[PDB]
Amino acid sequence: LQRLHMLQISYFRDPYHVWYQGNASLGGHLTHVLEGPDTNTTIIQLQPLQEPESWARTQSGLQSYLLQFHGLVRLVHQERTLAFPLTIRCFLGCELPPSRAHVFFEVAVNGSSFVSFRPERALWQADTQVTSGVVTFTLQQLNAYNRTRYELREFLEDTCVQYVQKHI
Ligand SMILES: *[C@@H]1O[C@H](CO)[C@@H](O[C@@H]2O[C@H](CO)[C@@H](O)[C@H](O)[C@H]2NC(C)=O)[C@H](O)[C@H]1NC(C)=O
Ligand SMILES: *[C@@H]1O[C@H](CO[C@@H]2O[C@@H](C)[C@@H](O)[C@@H](O)[C@@H]2O)[C@@H](O)[C@H](O)[C@H]1NC(C)=O
Repeated sequence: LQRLHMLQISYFRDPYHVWYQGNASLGGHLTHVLEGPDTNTTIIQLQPLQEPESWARTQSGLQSYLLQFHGLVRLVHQERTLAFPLTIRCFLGCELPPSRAHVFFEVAVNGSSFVSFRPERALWQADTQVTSGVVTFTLQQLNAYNRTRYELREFLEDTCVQYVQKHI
């Protein structure tokens, strides 16, 4: 298939300080690397697939995503008390056959599947059998707002797909 996969590992020492490590692969080729603390994260395209204006917008959007991602983790901790240190893994992307696209967004915590995005209804589901205040609250937050439902679905089904179509 024609695919863009994105992987984000987030190392939280505490609610306020996170180290990001991640990357993206297009057609099985490493294309982007993400690394560093939340206050000065480095994001590069390894090959200049996007021109500067397009790349600047993409970088701005990624940074906005990280701000939202970190804000959500802080909120869950604030309301339900997370155990630190912890690592979060987000694995997401889109896959185009040789019109329709398969998209996915899976979240794991400390290496165990936690929640994932079901794009059919733009809803997050529990990926664990373990019941907890944390999973219920996180799902409630993720499912309460357009930004984490339909806006994320647009990113996967439109932004990601058009990126694969333009650059593969
Ligand atoms: C994620 O895993 C880390 C260990 O890698 C957990 O941290 C441990 O938490 C227990 C209980 O609070 C402490 O006794 C240990 O000292 C901690 N380890 C370290 C290295 O500090 C953390 O609680 C886990 N977080 C989850 C499961 O959400
Ligand atoms: C990212 O930032 C790291 C931390 O910055 C340091 O701490 C802050 C609080 C300020 O005192 C600042 O002046 C310090 O430099 C750096 O250690 C690291 O090198 C930075 N990464 C890059 C790529 O610049």
